[PDB]
Amino acid sequence: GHMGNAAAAKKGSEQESVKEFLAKAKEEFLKKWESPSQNTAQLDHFDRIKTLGTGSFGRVMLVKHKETGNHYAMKILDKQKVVKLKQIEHTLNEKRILQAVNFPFLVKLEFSFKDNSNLYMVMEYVPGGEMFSHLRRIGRFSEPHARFYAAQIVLTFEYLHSLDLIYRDLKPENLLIDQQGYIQVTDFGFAKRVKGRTWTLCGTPEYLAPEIILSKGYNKAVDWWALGVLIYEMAAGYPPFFADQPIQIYEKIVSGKVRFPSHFSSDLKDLLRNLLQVDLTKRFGNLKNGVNDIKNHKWFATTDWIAIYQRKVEAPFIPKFKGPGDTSNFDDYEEEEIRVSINEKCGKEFTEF
Amino acid sequence: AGRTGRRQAIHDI
Ligand SMILES: O=S(=O)(c1cccc2cnccc12)N1CCCNCC1
Repeated sequence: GHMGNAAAAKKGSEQESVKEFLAKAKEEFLKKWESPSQNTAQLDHFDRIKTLGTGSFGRVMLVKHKETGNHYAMKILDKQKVVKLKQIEHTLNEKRILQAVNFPFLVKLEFSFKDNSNLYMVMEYVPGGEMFSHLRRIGRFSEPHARFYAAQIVLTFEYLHSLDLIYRDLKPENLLIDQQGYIQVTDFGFAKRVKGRTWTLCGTPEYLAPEIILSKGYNKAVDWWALGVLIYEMAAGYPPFFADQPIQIYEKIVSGKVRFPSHFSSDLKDLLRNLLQVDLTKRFGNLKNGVNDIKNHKWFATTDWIAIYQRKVEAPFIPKFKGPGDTSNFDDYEEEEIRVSINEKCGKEFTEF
Repeated sequence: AGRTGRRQAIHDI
């Protein structure tokens, strides 16, 4: 076979230990999922510094906690915009999931609260910037560099999917680089606890699996498709289904045809053809062997999965950090003062937040 | 040709 006796037994034991880890992680998650935290701070506890990124419902700002002086990233959502965009359920998903998960590559939620106008989620500040910026600046990542990041996403999805959580918005814009060069996944706005199928048409066009575009009930395998898109974009510098307008992007995705740069290794192309697989009976991550089809693929042969989890692998890139609260690794955005009404808006819709 | 700037999520169709 491919593995000798020693290698086979080591791999088997490793895979059993994964099951043991995930069973304990589920027990811990369920305790927090059934008894969530709420109202752990208030707005006047923080000084607002600078906008770090924007979204449809608001922005994320660097804030400084007045009492402790610690810096945080505060996501601000305008309740009125959330209701109009039918994102009430999604925003409740985001907060509930973030408060209950625990993994080295998932951003940590520290506080959450609401006022008359807005919802607030206060997270650890990750100063190294978005992967997106670094990728666009350099052009592309070499295969070992891309593989280091991809391995962290594989482990993060193995964790999330074991908890019946689908992520649904993988892309470089949502992956921050920490002070050690490791990934922090942010933006749980589309994450959802799903036992089997779900039906919402949501995500980012370039990263959507064909079954989403085709209005099928879909499952966690959409995240494994998106991993294929991410790995391709990291290694090529552009995604595999690339067009100016969403309708044109969707047409390319459902055709299934993928072309690869001549510099892609054959191992990489083989992995990507198995992730970017339109037939769900053949897509890696959706088969009997589960995540192991990905983790044991030749492209990951040099990956020490435990060492990645333990953050003991030397990172390919360490962001420059000029001190606590430095924002040099983030782009600039138009600033807008946070307005808080004298009247409570959308109170009944956000009671559980 | 395609989109090189930051890409916003979509909530429907
Ligand atoms: O970088 S963020 O501002 C950001 C979000 C969440 C937590 C963060 C923690 N540290 C820095 C930046 C953070 N961000 C928001 C814009 C939409 N794309 C995701 C990135």
